Amino acid sequence: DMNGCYSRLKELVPTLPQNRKVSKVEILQHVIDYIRDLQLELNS
Amino acid sequence: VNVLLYDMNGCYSRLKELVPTLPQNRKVSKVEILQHVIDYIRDLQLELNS
Repeated sequence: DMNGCYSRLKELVPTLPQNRKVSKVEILQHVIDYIRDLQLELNS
Repeated sequence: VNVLLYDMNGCYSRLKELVPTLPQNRKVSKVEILQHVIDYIRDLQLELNS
């Protein structure tokens, strides 16, 4: 469900804390930035 | 070279474009988008190091 996915994203993304609140938009912003960071880590 | 900030609508749009398993045209729910995002992050993480 939605809140399980958001919690998992906080666990997986190392720029987000886990147990203090973060806006869901700022969560997804960090997710986008982290996905780009990992894609670049592999390929130019 | 993107450092753009997105709102909620923009975030879900950008995630559909970033995540290769998400169709940019299909009628996917927000929870479905996040489920694909989670599995994709995990795959990327597993490809980083050994």
